[PDB]
Amino acid sequence: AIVNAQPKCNPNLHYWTTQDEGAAIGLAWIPYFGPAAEGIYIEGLMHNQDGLICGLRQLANETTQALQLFLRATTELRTFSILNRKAIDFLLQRW
Amino acid sequence: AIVNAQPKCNPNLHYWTTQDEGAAIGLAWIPYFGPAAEGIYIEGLMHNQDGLICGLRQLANETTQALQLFLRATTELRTFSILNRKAIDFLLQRW
Amino acid sequence: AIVNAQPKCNPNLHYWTTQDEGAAIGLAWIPYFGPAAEGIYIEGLMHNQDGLICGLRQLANETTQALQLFLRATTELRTFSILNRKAIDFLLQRW
Amino acid sequence: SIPLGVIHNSALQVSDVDKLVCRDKLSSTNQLRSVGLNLEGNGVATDVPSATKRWGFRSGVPPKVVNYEAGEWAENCYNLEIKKPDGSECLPAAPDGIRGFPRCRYVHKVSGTGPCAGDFAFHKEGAFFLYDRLASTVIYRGTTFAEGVVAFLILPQAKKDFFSSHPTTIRYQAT
Amino acid sequence: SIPLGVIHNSALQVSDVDKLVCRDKLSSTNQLRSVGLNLEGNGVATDVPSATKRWGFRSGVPPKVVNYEAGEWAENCYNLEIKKPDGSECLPAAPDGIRGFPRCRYVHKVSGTGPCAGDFAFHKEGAFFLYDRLASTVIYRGTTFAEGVVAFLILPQAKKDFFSSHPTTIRYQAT
Amino acid sequence: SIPLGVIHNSALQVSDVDKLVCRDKLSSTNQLRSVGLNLEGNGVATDVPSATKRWGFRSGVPPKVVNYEAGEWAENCYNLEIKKPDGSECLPAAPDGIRGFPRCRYVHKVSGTGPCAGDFAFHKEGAFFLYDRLASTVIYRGTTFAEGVVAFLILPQAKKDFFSSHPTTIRYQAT
Ligand SMILES: *[C@@H]1O[C@H](CO)[C@@H](O[C@@H]2O[C@H](CO)[C@@H](O[C@@H]3O[C@H](CO)[C@@H](O)[C@H](O)[C@@H]3O)[C@H](O)[C@H]2NC(C)=O)[C@H](O)[C@H]1NC(C)=O
Ligand SMILES: *[C@@H]1O[C@H](CO)[C@@H](O[C@@H]2O[C@H](CO)[C@@H](O[C@@H]3O[C@H](CO)[C@@H](O)[C@H](O)[C@@H]3O)[C@H](O)[C@H]2NC(C)=O)[C@H](O)[C@H]1NC(C)=O
Ligand SMILES: *[C@@H]1O[C@H](CO)[C@@H](O[C@@H]2O[C@H](CO)[C@@H](O[C@@H]3O[C@H](CO)[C@@H](O)[C@H](O)[C@@H]3O)[C@H](O)[C@H]2NC(C)=O)[C@H](O)[C@H]1NC(C)=O
Repeated sequence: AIVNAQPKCNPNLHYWTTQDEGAAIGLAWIPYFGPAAEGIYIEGLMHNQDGLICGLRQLANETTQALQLFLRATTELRTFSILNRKAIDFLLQRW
Repeated sequence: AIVNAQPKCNPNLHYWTTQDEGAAIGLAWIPYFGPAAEGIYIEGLMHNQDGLICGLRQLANETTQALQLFLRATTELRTFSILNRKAIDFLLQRW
Repeated sequence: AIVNAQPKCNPNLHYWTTQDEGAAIGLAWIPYFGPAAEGIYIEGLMHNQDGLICGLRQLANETTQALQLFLRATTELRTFSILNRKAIDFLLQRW
Repeated sequence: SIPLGVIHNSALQVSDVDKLVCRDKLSSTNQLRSVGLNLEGNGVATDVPSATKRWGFRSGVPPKVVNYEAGEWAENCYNLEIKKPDGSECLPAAPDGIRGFPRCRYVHKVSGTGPCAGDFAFHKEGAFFLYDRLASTVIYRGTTFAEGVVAFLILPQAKKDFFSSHPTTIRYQAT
Repeated sequence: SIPLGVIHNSALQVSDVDKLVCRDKLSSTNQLRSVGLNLEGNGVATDVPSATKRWGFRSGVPPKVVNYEAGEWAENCYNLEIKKPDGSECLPAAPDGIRGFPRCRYVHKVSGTGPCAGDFAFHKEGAFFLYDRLASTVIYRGTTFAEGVVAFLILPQAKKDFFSSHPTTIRYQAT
Repeated sequence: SIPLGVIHNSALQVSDVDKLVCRDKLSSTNQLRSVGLNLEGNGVATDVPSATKRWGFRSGVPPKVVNYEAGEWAENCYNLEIKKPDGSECLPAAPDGIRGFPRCRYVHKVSGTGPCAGDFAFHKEGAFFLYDRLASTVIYRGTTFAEGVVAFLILPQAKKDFFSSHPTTIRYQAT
């Protein structure tokens, strides 16, 4: 479906997502004892999966146009609801 | 259903609004090139359709009471989620 | 399911909450005439209903761990959407 | 218990979300809209002396703000820069994100030394103060506002959007 | 992963949204409620010398806040004004919206020249600090708070809401 | 009109919710994810003399921010402290919540005078500036950032999430 048009496309992807449901040890969940802001991330490598990573990069290059026109309209200084609205629109359309 | 009870109701309505999908003409979607805050609006006229405009004005007058009490309760300074809540409350009632 | 483990458990619960439904007396809904921030609450008592109150106190003690880790991940300074997310997750599971 | 309006065949009727039949189908989240209507269209007097008498000062109530997506042209809009006799500014400074009403044919700017007697200025009849797209219960210094009210609607599903049909200033003293 | 409680036949059970049978029928968004309960009910000591040992200073962890809608009466409540020896205020100033705990039978006002050696004050057992209807993980200057925790519930559907049934201070030095 | 990417059998395709048939069904809100990708993977030059030519100044456009949950490692990141010739700061101070990009293998500090001619610094090619887990359209002072774009996805349902699979600076003069 999606075809890469960029001059070069890096096939690897190192990520640093955060985790919301980690199995914290006894006292690590207390903020007074937990890790600093620089230690709440988890890291991994999606080795050599070119077929997906190349497509994922191209989709981002095409999503900028729609996303920025959307941000131009909203009054919110910080937006967090894009995914929730799409969840609601998924349910409503199943009518 | 709704009947106006206010003097000198205005029939016309010169609206303005922000188009969510945008124009997307060439490079105009990039904020460095896009229009200023005063130029993002579109406007028209719902000419002489007083049968609907008169109803809208009365509904707003009645909706004020419920809205004010709702804002009194919520502790958030700026409210954006009234419509989303009504979308969820619509789905939850359907089986 | 829940069983109290705390050294003591107070069976009564004098609660306060803010009502948003209904209509106020006369002009009381206008902010200029309405009560100050200290007078918008309503109060009651769940008299001697130990079998339920003891459960709430224990559930809150256990819910803290999951909630704290959730707040660590989120980058929003003030969170208001936990309940709405759970409403969406309820629907998506049985759509 | 915020009322929600439903439009079918260009007629308007009130409906709780519970009362909706399957006929008033709601299919997508872009059908829901909020509209802010100026109350100049309801026949109110709009000169400065009459408008000033409908704003009052109070203390002990925190401000609130709500969002509205569509609005109306205003024939008159106001801008306030009142001060206490000692030179202190009465009204709060505008928080980030509140700019001013986008469309006004005329803008009245009122500046004076009338004594305010509270923390914030409210509306004595319960109406909101309308800024660019944020409705507020309080007046902010130096920002144009239009008196109005807010309404919520479920718009009809159509190939053309509902909001697509047929597409000066003066200074006066105060005391 | 946040547990959610369900009430039926005046009994309480824990059931994530995954396990909800149709019997525990959620029908409207009014049923979902968040309740904040105080630690005083669980038997914790609350004299000032014992309370201050339960809060500590740290740096490198951003503060966070969460909303809670219903609460409980507090027999003991605390207000803090701590200064490091040079005279600088140690605790942060309250942001807009944070406000004192609504109901408090007795309020302990604590002030003194603490050796506070961190950026923020945290709870050493994981409990939140309850402000008005906002639960915070950090202490703020001059605003009353009560130690507590937050719970989430699915209330029963009824003609009368669940939360409608049966409708001084001391100054002490520190260091 | 924000596209969603749907993954099935390790293949990616564009599918808005309008045509999200049951064959690619959602089941829980934790499947939806937002990923922020860096431009350096698409072949853009990253040397400072070439990077600064893709940032420019403009006035009259409000800044905006959007949240993003997943990210990528950056081989090059930038930090800016530009000044007007009179000594004033050229860029806004970072608002609370912006903490800088968490993973940069190398960081460029650029600090020098420049004829700033606008309120804010934007991106000439529409890209975002990635701060921590917030994507912004404007450059803030003293905070590291990486140029990138945001994508939205519907992840596959599995016992092991899509993520968790297979688990230094120079200073440059300016003028
Ligand atoms: C998405 O990717 C495309 C490429 O696949 C990016 O297009 C690039 O856009 C820039 C800015 O318009 C182009 O620069 C211009 O190029 C010509 C030739 O040098 C010249 O007339 C101008 O001076 C200007 O530099 C660039 O050529 C173009 N790249 C390609 C390969 O055509 C696009 O910017 C990406 N979008 C986002 C949001 O990152
Ligand atoms: C919604 O519309 C109604 C009218 O349908 C507005 O009612 C107006 O309410 C004000 C007081 O809030 C009335 O003022 C009073 O009028 C009489 C004049 O003789 C006098 O007794 C008092 O001195 C006082 O000024 C006003 O008359 C009344 N308007 C009408 C046409 O009856 C109501 O304010 C609107 N609500 C909102 C939120 O805008
Ligand atoms: C939920 O309730 C439990 C049970 O009451 C609370 O457990 C309490 O946790 C604290 C902090 O770890 C324990 O303190 C420790 O106690 C001993 C001396 O008894 C000592 O080794 C340490 O210096 C420390 O002070 C406390 O004993 C424990 N209480 C009980 C009755 O076991 C827990 O804190 C509650 N959770 C929340 C979030 O409030």
